[PDB]
Amino acid sequence: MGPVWRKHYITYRINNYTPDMNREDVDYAIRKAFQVWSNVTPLKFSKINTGMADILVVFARGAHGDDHAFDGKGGILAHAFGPGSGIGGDAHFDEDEFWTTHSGGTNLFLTAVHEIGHSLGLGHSSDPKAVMFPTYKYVDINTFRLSADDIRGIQSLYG
Ligand SMILES: NC(=O)[C@H](CCC(=O)O)NC(=O)[C@H](CCC(=O)O)NC(=O)CCc1ccc(-c2cc(-c3ccccc3)cs2)cc1
Ligand SMILES: [Ca+2]
Ligand SMILES: [Ca+2]
Ligand SMILES: [Ca+2]
Ligand SMILES: [Zn+2]
Ligand SMILES: [Zn+2]
Repeated sequence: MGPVWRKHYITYRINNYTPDMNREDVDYAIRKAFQVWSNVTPLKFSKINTGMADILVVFARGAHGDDHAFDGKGGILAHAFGPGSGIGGDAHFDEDEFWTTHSGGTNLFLTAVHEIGHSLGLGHSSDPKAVMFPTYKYVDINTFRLSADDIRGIQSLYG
């Protein structure tokens, strides 16, 4: 078992916005991604603009201040740290990707669901049906559902 948040009220802050999308769409993608996970756990997520935000959402490129540099367009899309203080919980998105609300470029919502999974303490799944599976694939956002493996995973951490 990986680290878990020791509380059920979790704050996030969007540190900065990708120029790829309009700010409202980024807000929406991230809010919906958190909702995916709160729907199956006791966790609640609230957005703040400063202070002790647990999960900082960041768009950055290349070497961006942690020991996990990005790689330009393609390859690594994003990464996140497991629960913990400071950088713990933070989710970083490679600005060298083209972030979208849709199937073109890289879908932000789907990517954030995966990354928030990490921010909550989940590792990768070997189940190709699970959002925690290591590789990106676009699926109809309107019919997207957490797999039973994802639900198993997150419910093993929070109840
Ligand atoms: N390897 C790839 O296919 C793509 C893009 C390829 C390219 O442009 O270079 N890159 C990535 O996949 C990199 C891997 C980097 C590496 O280890 O090499 N992954 C990462 O950057 C991790 C981030 C991440 C992982 C998974 C997803 C998605 C899962 C689903 C889904 C929905 C329902 C059921 C099952 C799955 C929809 S989307 C989104 C974001
Ligand atoms: Ca943090
Ligand atoms: Ca990349
Ligand atoms: Ca970009
Ligand atoms: Zn990073
Ligand atoms: Zn991952």
